[PDB]
Amino acid sequence: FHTGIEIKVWAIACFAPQRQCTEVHLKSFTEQLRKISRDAGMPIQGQPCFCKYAQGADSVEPMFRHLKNTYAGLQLVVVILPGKTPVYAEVKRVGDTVLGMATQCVQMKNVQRTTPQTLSNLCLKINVKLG
Amino acid sequence: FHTGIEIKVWAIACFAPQRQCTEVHLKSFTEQLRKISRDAGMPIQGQPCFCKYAQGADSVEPMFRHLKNTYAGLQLVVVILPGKTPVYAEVKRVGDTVLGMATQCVQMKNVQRTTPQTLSNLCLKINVKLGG
Amino acid sequence: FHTGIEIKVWAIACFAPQRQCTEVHLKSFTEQLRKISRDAGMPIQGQPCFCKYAQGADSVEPMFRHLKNTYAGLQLVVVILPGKTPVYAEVKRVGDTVLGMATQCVQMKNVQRTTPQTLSNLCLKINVKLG
Ligand SMILES: O=c1ccn([C@@H]2O[C@H](COP(=O)(O)O)[C@@H](O)[C@H]2O)c(=O)[nH]1
Ligand SMILES: O=c1ccn([C@@H]2O[C@H](COP(=O)(O)O)[C@@H](O)[C@H]2O)c(=O)[nH]1
Ligand SMILES: O=c1ccn([C@@H]2O[C@H](COP(=O)(O)O)[C@@H](O)[C@H]2O)c(=O)[nH]1
Repeated sequence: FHTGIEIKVWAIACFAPQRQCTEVHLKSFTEQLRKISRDAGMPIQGQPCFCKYAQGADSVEPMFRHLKNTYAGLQLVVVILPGKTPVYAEVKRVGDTVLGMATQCVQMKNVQRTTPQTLSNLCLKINVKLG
Repeated sequence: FHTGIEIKVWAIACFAPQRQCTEVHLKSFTEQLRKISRDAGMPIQGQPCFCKYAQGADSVEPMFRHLKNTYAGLQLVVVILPGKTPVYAEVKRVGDTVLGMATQCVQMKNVQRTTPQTLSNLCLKINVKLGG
Repeated sequence: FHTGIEIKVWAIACFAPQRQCTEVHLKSFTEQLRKISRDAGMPIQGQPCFCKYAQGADSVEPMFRHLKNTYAGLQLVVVILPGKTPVYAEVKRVGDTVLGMATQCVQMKNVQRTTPQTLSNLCLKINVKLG
């Protein structure tokens, strides 16, 4: 576990349908993630700079290019996925290989229904990536 | 207060549920405890040899017997408790009077959110128990 | 894979229609699951303490509160679903975020006709949840 991470600039890209994963689900998930990440000493600080819905792997690269060009110092994009989807492989291709932007994927189900254990799982994955 | 302590073999036993004291809490607490104990000349070294959840006073003795048999040279078990619990008296009965195993209890609120002052409080207790 | 799990108190809630997933299908599935779980060293011990049909997402919260209020030490509710259904999200809403009750869902088609591979699939998922 890496100490000293501070996530100041971060975004949400929700590829799950808004009807399943609504804005108030995203906001409640955000506040719970902020609380546990701060308590664990890897604070995800502030609201996300960007939080939008998209659909389809074909929307990943245009969205991620916009994010990279628009938010200097963006440190992480949290990517919400509707279960098993080609969006995952495209997010990793665009983020890790095309553009060089850290992404952390999370299942829609764990945003719809947050629990401490799944938030913890997510923080540990983010810690590996950013530490 | 004793200088020159080195805690090389140590375990974590968490008797609060994972939903209350999650894996990221345990790992962050471990790393913060390693850092301050090293700076204060009583380093708790490395990763714990064992870090598991259990529930209820009845689980204490089998777990501690397992620990004593499995990890030779075990110097300390850090025991995470939710607060007041019968598990505390049983930890001390088994560790202090049955198996001769050092234990240090800590409340989950100070694992969920560490601070320098509460980690210092805990290191002072550990130093009393193990110094010398 | 976790060793040392023993499932002593568990329930079945069947949201699939009885005319598709009958009592003999449920008993067969139960007994086959018990045998393979023992093979694998995660014995599901005893018959379920409760095995009933349920109709609709509206039945989830009343039934799960009834289970919590009636069976001390309940470890798992195995939930049989008729394919894709809103019942799934409600089961997880109640179990994971209201009452703190472990649930394992299974598709009705794999209760109507079990195979060792689908029983194994289910055992692995239970093992992760309870481990
Ligand atoms: O199709 C997929 C593939 C992975 N995932 C999730 O992505 C997560 C891994 O994301 P990561 O590689 O950014 O760490 C993991 O929790 C998977 O469950 C999906 O939701 N859908
Ligand atoms: O039932 C109890 C008793 C003590 N404790 C805590 O145990 C700590 C002392 O542990 P110790 O005896 O191992 O030094 C102290 O911080 C108490 O707050 C509990 O959490 N529960
Ligand atoms: O609407 C749904 C959603 C999931 N399921 C099944 O639920 C299972 C997942 O259950 P779990 O989340 O309890 O592990 C998986 O086998 C899915 O196919 C349904 O049968 N219907």
